[PDB]
Amino acid sequence: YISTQVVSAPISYGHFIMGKENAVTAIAYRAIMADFTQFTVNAGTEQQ
Amino acid sequence: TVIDQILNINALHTVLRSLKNSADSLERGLIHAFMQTLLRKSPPQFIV
Repeated sequence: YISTQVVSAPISYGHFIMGKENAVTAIAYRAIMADFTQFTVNAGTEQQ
Repeated sequence: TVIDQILNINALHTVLRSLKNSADSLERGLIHAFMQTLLRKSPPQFIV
């Protein structure tokens, strides 16, 4: 039951860099929302 | 990072604005020391 096969693997680390939004919330409110911009722009639309 | 840029530019403003405060303080101390010496020198009006 043992085989060897070729698998599409990642090679580099991911990123997550803050925005100005996250730096502002980190200083004012001691916290970070992740996906703060997607979160923001889906507010008043139907697809909350 | 964005937070490190925030703290860098805030520390730079703290240093610059404290230098401005110190220069203003030296000018007002010049005012006060000169007024101190005029009051040490000035005899009262009835004596004069």
